[PDB]
Amino acid sequence: MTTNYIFVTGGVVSSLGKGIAAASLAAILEARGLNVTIMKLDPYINVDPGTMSPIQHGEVFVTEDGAETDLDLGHYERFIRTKMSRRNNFTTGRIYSDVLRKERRGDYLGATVQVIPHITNAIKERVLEGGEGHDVVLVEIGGTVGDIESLPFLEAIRQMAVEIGREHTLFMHLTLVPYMAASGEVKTKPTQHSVKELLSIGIQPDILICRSDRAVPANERAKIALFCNVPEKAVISLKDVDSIYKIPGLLKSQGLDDYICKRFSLNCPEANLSEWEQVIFEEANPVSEVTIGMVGKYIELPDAYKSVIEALKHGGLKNRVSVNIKLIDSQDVETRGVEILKGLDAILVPGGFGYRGVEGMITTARFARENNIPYLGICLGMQVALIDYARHVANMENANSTEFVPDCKYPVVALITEWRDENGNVEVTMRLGAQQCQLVDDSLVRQLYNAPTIVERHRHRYEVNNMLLKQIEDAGLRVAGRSGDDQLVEIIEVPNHPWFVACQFHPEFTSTPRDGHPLFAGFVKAASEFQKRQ
Amino acid sequence: MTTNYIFVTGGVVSSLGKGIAAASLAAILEARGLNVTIMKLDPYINVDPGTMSPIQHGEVFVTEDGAETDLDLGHYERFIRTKMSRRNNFTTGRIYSDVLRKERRGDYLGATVQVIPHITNAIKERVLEGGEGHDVVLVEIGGTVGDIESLPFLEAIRQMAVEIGREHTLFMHLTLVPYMAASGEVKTKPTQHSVKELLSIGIQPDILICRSDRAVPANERAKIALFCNVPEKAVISLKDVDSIYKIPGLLKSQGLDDYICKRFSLNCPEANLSEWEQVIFEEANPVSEVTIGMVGKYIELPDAYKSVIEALKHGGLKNRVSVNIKLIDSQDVETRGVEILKGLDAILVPGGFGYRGVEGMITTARFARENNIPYLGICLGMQVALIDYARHVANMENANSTEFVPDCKYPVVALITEWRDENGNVEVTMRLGAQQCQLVDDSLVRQLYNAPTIVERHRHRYEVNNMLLKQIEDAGLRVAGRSGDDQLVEIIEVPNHPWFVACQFHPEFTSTPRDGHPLFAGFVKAASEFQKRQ
Amino acid sequence: MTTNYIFVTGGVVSSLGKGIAAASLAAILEARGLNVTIMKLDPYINVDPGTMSPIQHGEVFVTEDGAETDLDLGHYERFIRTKMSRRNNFTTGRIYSDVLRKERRGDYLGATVQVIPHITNAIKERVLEGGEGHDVVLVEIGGTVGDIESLPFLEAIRQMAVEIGREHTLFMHLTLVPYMAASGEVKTKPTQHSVKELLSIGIQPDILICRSDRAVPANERAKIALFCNVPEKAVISLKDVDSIYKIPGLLKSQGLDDYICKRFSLNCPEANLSEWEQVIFEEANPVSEVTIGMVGKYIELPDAYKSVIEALKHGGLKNRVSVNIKLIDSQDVETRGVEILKGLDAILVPGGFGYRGVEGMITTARFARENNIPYLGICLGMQVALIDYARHVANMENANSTEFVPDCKYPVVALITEWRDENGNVEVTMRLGAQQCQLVDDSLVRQLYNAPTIVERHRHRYEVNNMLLKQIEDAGLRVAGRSGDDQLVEIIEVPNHPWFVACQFHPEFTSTPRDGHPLFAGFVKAASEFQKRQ
Ligand SMILES: Nc1ccn([C@@H]2O[C@H](COP(=O)(O)OP(=O)(O)OP(=O)(O)O)[C@@H](O)[C@H]2O)c(=O)n1
Ligand SMILES: Nc1ccn([C@@H]2O[C@H](COP(=O)(O)OP(=O)(O)OP(=O)(O)O)[C@@H](O)[C@H]2O)c(=O)n1
Ligand SMILES: Nc1ccn([C@@H]2O[C@H](COP(=O)(O)OP(=O)(O)OP(=O)(O)O)[C@@H](O)[C@H]2O)c(=O)n1
Repeated sequence: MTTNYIFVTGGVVSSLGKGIAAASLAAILEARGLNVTIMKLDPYINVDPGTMSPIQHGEVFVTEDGAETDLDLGHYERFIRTKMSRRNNFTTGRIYSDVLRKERRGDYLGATVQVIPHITNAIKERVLEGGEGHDVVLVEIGGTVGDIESLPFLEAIRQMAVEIGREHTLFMHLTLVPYMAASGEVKTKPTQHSVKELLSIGIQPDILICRSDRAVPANERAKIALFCNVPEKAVISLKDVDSIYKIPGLLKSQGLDDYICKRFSLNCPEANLSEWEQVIFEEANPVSEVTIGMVGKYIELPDAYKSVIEALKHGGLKNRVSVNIKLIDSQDVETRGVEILKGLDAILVPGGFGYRGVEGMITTARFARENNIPYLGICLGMQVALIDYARHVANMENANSTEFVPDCKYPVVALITEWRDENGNVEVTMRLGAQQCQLVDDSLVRQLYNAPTIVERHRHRYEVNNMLLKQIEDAGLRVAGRSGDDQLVEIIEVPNHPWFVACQFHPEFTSTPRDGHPLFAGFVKAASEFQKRQ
Repeated sequence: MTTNYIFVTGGVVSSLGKGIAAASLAAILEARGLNVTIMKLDPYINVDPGTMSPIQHGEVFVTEDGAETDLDLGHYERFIRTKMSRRNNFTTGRIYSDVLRKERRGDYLGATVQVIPHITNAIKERVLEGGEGHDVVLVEIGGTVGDIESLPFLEAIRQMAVEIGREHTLFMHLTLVPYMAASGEVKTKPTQHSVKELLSIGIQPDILICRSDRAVPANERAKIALFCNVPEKAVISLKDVDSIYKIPGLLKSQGLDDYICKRFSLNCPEANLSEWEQVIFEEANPVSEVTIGMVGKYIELPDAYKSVIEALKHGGLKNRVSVNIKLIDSQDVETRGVEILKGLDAILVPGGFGYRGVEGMITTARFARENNIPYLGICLGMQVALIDYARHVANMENANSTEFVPDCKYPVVALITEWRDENGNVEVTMRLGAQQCQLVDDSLVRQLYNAPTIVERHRHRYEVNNMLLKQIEDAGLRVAGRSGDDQLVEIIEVPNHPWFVACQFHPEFTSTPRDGHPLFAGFVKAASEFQKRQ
Repeated sequence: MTTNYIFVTGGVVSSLGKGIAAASLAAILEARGLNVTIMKLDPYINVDPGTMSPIQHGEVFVTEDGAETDLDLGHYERFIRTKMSRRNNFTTGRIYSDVLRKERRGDYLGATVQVIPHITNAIKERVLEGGEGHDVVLVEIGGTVGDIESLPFLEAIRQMAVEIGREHTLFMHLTLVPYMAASGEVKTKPTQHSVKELLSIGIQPDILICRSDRAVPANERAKIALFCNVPEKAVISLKDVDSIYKIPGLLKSQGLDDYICKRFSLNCPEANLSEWEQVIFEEANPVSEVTIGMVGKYIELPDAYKSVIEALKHGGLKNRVSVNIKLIDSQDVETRGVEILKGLDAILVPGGFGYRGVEGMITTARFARENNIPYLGICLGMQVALIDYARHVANMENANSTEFVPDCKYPVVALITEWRDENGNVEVTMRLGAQQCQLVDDSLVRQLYNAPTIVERHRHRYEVNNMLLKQIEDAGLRVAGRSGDDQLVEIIEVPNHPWFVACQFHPEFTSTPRDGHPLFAGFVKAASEFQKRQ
């Protein structure tokens, strides 16, 4: 039980799919009974993605331990069963923060603190932390080799390879092998120049993963094998694919996992990818099609809703339904009205912060509730569902969240400390990561989850106001799930409706292609049943 | 006045179209009344392409002065009217041969001969020799920047830029800006890394020519401008095109020629590209279509017949005929028979050396003659036409070339020194470049060329045997052209045929898209007339 | 068994003593009973040093086979007993000449000839030719790593290391570790940057030879070991020394030969360096001192007479005489007179071509003969001795060489084809390498060499004119040695003189510190005897 490390780097361009490649390889190794994990080294200065805007860098992924991480850890958890934590993602900012803190504590004993060895040492320590207790650790190095931003990471993993040795370390380098119409051939020259940059900083690649818009032929792979001084079997073709679920099979068919198990002297049975083959089959053979509207305030970058989009796809797989995801700007509902929500088989309102576009989401929730269109609200999607029902059924004029209208008469959503009734009377911070939720008997979610308790992940400040809840309950709304000593509302259901569910937690973070998710499976099923009625 | 130099380099990949880009820019500058020339610096060790196989290198192009050169000089002569010579193309091989000859002789006076300064000095001397006496000299550096083979060339042109100054030198660097489906954007990172390699060898690019399979948008051009420290108008998009004739217009529309004229302080009128607009109009508006079979022994690389393929296209422009060029392996005629010559409106047998596939070409010549299918034979194409007629009409059994069957009874083709009749009685080396040919009255070619004398370019050793010619003439074959004191046969015609012409010279080398060529215009017209008769 | 290769490279500066280091290591390995050889790869374009001036390049060394080579092959033959040939030295010029000859001929079968693989293949072929049939082959790469001139050599030896493997190849890299008064320490940063340049071209050094003006301490060697990823015992201190004969001992004391034998799995006994210890003892314990004047025309670079200077030192070892070598410009004898030849215990006139300074050498030869000062003339030194005697004893007015005065009345020195007497009557090119010489009975050289025949090496065109010889013999000059069928004069002696010898051959090329040389031993002894008589 010596821990093995696969260092995953990228050359020529950034957008090679280093994360998907790492996750896909990890999936093959896990299917051989190996204990595998993945970690992402990000050369950005942000202490963590917590601050990074959804519009700029896509969704903030939440691990069970409540870490705010890169969306790549979503890819990792959708490919392997090993649970991600704070240890599986860190930035240059984190490393510099670590070292600056160690200096304050006096750990360096008045020594001059240097990129080598002190920054490189801090990097190695965090890689070992995240890696130890596993058979194989895949370490994705963000950036493009030759850029200055990743030089400390590359020096750190170079040192690790010398210490640990070539028996228990491999360098897997992704490269672009682009097609030129002029020559009717894919070109290895960019790979030649990228590998030279790698050699210049003291790294010899063991494995070349050749990215192209088509198969990289044996002739070109043999050319790369010779100039890199690696076996031809260590040069892998990874063409553009219509589904990332195919990549594990494509890598296995070229025997990449065999090469890795040989290099690390790992005796394990053949990879059983039957579950991945099933996912590919399901995706390729939908029985019917549905159009589901995702009404949010960050649609300008789809990666803002990465896990929600994948969760809707996984809902399709389990129902053998093709899901047409129509990304709708909630602000367009405010200006152009409810006419742009026509021709939808179901409506999803995802998570978000700030008031911009929220009134459009409240209108969207009302439209879905009144017209019996299947509805799933996530976090902000539950708030607007509660606000809708408060205003338009419970007759709480201008009911809102204190996040949006602090001095509103009916703050149906607010921080626990702000909880007040309509008369301003009172009783007597961000919730992050996994928490147990108690499901109410005879609720739809109790039926779908088939358990009295569930574990789902939070990323929110503002709660359902329990002081104004009973008046909304009396108006017909049903509490389907609660959590903690304060009995905070986790799930609500509108019962006089074919399928209307809204939750505080982020169910998209526990959805996988192989296992699906009870809420998303139920939601897409309801969408198909609605579509058949129309 | 002062001679200006544009050094044309390429990064990321070899196959950027550096020659086409240089030729297209030269076309714009010529259309502004400037005296422009182009030269090609090839990093190969071959003293010249004379030895290099067509299937390895593409066609050997022949200049008027009889130099054997890169096919790029064909691009140059098809875009500008400045005539190419030996001075417009040289290899590393030529430079080392020059320096070794100077050294072993004693020109260096017992000095140590070094890459710097002696190899770089030899390079600069040949660039000056080709350039001086022109307003603008475009110098294409073969290879990809970063490779070791072009480092001496790049050091040479770096020194020239220092000596001459930034007032009369520009660095124009072609780069690949490839599209990634993953990012949905073209990627500048390869340009970033390529420019870094240029800077490391002391070259700052003035102009970036951005190659891609689509337009490089203003936002990406703005990024390249900033990281290269060049004006935005010095960053040019050159997307993949269906027609190279459009490239002059594409570059002019982005003001590339304006920027160059400003940098070199050239006061000249706006480029009138009406001649190129006309070529584009002709090409886009064909009246009819033909299929012309090109039957040869080098079809595995189409660039083996680069100038012939372009000459057929030019023949189409002048007739408003779309030419579908079907490359047919002459060895397939030997094995599968004349079956594979079905559905052709005309047949062209191009040049070649060695006996492999020649019997297939003789069979092809016979097929075209007997079935009244328009035929054009070039060099070897004339040999197989003469052999066909000698064997199958003049009843000269197994008539051949001494190149193929040295001891044959009827050497109808042979070296002048080998000339013998069928009884072995006799009379009492490579022809290269332009030579006057005298056309015979009442010949098809005398009408087509509409002149008593023409100038065409040779690349051949083996002549028509004048000792056996009179017997072939008596059998009905006509001599249509002669040259020199030995009265060597240059053109033959089969009169009892709609269009049957074969020439010793290479007419494809004097064909241009603007001027066309009388022989190819006549050939494609005959192909159109045959197609209509069917 | 399997041939082992040690690739010897240099970084930071050129003048590291790569040749001396290679030769000194080879000496240790030979003293362990191994069959060892050395070869020099020069990045100069000169086909060979035959053209290169002595004042530019240093002496042209001549091997037994008559190859004109780098003076480093003199270092090699003075450290190991393995005889050098044409195979032990080649230039970039030779490689390009080889490849151009192969190309223009037709060995590459119409292929494109490229730096990689064709130039690198030609390099590897010549390394194999020189190396195969030896236990250990030391391959010295001329130039400084990072320079463009040696990139093909470094790529060639990189490929060899991959092909042969790390079991039978080592990279030994010389580096400068310079002392800074400011820091009071030697600096490893230049070694760091040099090794980075090696890594960028795909070479990992196995051994670091650290050059400095003092010992590189264990702490600095430990730093170099870590950043190069080599054992501490693979990092060697080679400080500046007063005697190159000490370097074998210095390297052995640090176990360099032990590390090499271990890496190559050579089981051989410990190096016995007693022969080198004896040379060091002799050198350190002289009994008397002499001043020997070397009067020539290339003294502006002492390396012009490298082997002659070493041969005089070896003459000192055998006699326990400390030799003070005073380099005197022969042109200063022409201007200032024989004043500048005062206080000399002996006079040596070495080889040379052209008339500049020759009259000064004739005056020098006369001075030594008339004043009974021991004289040794080598090649030109023999010519000026013959001319001196012809003019001033045999009364042949203005006697000269045809090289200097072609139409002179008494051409006592001339080409065999030019041989004429004073009346213009006649009888009815460069001699290179080892030739047998027959020594005459009762001659000084017959006693010194203690054999009737000797083998010495030539580099000359102009011979003693046998037509005018008998008259010079009658005047008292003695012929002491002859060669060949033409009975060419090899050695002359002035008998009425304590020690006056002059030879056509270059005896300095067969002198070694261990074996000495009979002629130089006799010369230095005569110098000592003259000094005592004063
Ligand atoms: N470090 C290197 C490696 C290769 N070459 C040169 O690269 C040329 C071949 O380049 P190219 O024609 O672009 O082909 P490939 O290297 O095969 O590249 P690609 O796969 O992109 O076609 C050869 O002449 C060789 O001398 C070089 O100069 N320096
Ligand atoms: N010499 C350089 C230049 C840039 N960067 C880094 O490159 C990153 C951006 O790279 P990428 O995301 O690939 O985008 P672009 O550079 O815009 O490249 P492309 O046009 O290919 O997307 C930045 O974080 C910057 O710190 C670097 O490390 N070293
Ligand atoms: N980028 C360069 C620059 C120079 N050279 C080579 O460097 C050699 C000269 O190096 P060297 O003898 O060390 O002399 P200098 O360069 O003058 O260095 P120094 O001042 O240290 O003596 C020349 O043959 C030249 O071809 C090279 O290969 N690449």
